[PDB]
Amino acid sequence: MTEYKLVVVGAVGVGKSALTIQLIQNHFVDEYDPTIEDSYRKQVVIDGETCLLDILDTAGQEEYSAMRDQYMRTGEGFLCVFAINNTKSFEDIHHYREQIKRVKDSEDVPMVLVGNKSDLPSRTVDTKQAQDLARSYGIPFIETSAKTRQGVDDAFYTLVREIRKHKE
Amino acid sequence: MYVKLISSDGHEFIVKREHALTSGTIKAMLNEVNFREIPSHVLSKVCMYFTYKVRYTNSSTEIPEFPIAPEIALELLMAANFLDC
Amino acid sequence: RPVLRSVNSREPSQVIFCNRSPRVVLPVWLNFDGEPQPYPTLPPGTGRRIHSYRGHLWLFRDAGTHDGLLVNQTELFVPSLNVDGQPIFANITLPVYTLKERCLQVVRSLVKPENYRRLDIVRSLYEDLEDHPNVQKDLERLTQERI
Amino acid sequence: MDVFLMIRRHKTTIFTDAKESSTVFELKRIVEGILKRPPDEQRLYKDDQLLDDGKTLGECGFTSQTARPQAPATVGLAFDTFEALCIEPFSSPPELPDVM
Ligand SMILES: Nc1nc2c(ncn2[C@@H]2O[C@H](COP(=O)(O)OP(=O)(O)O)[C@@H](O)[C@H]2O)c(=O)[nH]1
Ligand SMILES: [Mg+2]
Repeated sequence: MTEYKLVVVGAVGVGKSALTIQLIQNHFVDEYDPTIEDSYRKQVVIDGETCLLDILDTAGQEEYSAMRDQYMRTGEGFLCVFAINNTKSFEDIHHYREQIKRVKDSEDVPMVLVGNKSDLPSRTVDTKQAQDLARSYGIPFIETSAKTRQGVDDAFYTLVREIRKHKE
Repeated sequence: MYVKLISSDGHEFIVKREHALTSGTIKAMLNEVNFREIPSHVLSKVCMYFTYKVRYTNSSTEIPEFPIAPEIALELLMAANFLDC
Repeated sequence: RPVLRSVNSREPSQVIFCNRSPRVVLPVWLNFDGEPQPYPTLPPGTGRRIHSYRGHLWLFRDAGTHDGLLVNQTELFVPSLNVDGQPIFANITLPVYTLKERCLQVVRSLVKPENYRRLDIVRSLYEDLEDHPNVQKDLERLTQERI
Repeated sequence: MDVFLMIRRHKTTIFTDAKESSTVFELKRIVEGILKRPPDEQRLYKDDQLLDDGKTLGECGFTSQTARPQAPATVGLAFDTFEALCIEPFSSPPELPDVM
């Protein structure tokens, strides 16, 4: 069975952990330890194909060492995720993207932009600019929210789709 | 000012002295110098390289590649090593 | 400690890597300890908008052979300060190789190392054949030339 | 615009440059200074074509694209009466060795 190794990146407090758990344990987690980084495996079906997802939920302080570089280098696809309530996350998306391109040694790395917390009424960045930036990157944008869980599976499965397109 | 460069097969190549001075070994041999180990098809390439070097040294824009045919590669290499250029 | 190192400036600088060479260009960034770090390659004739930081040291080589290349008619490249948000341009070009080095390049592309010494040339050229371009050796040379 | 040429006669080859605007007569003067023959006793050729010492080099077909330093375009030279344009050829490289 074909495996897909997914890596979720973003600033601390964007919702990476809660979103990741929402993909697997099917429950929104209101508060998760900011320091806990772990991987999770889940057997799923995408377009009929029985895929195995391996999701690394990144967390912790910056580490631009050889070891962290190689750890992230094993990622086949990346979820650059931001929160619509935090401007800094949408600004940081670019830095995370450049780091991915460095460790993957390519300008074309499978990834999907995510606008999380689409249940919060406050909007610092609307759904419109994110699609513009993704267009500048050449990736899809999904406005999923882990709290309401709308579009989370769409995001992960779209990353698997982008990976499949890159492998073909 | 010009210098004559005679090849092993008797070909006379007249180049500007400033350009032939690119070769350290030629600059050491100093207005007519004979080479008994370098054929005409090699000395012609060496002279072309002299003009190429003088034209593009300290140029501000892009530089074209110096073309070297595989069949001449070895002989040109030996000539370059001996001429110190 | 090494003289040829990048500065931990943490100030963004947008740079344009322009490959105006026939070769496949490997960008090499000198980290804060001076060690060369290869970056993604540029196909010939390609321009790419990269993001670096002020005071960072860059050099450019042939991706396949590590042959030396020039950037803005010099060996090393350091981004300046971006005036009004415009990008700095890094023009990567060929240098005027010595005829000996150019011939050594082409012979290296034809013969395999296993057969290098089976060529009817002076023995002095055999070691020169196996002495492939080295980023570290050029860094040593450049450092002493600054001194 | 500079054009880089090797003007040849018999076993002699003169490497020099000129302007694309430079006329055939000025090049004949250049060869007078080197081979000691005035633009009277000499006739320049592009391929088998005789060049009229009044037209510019670029007007004869000598462009920067076709007359580079690393690949100069050839201009034949012939000297009572003139001689048949004779350019003795260069040597030939050997058969390419097995290892290449
Ligand atoms: N309203 C809302 N809150 C969210 C959403 N996703 C995450 N959060 C909250 O944001 C906080 C930080 O998210 P967290 O999972 O710890 O992200 P991480 O630490 O970067 O991996 C958590 O307490 C979540 O309750 C969402 O879609 N909507
Ligand atoms: Mg976390």
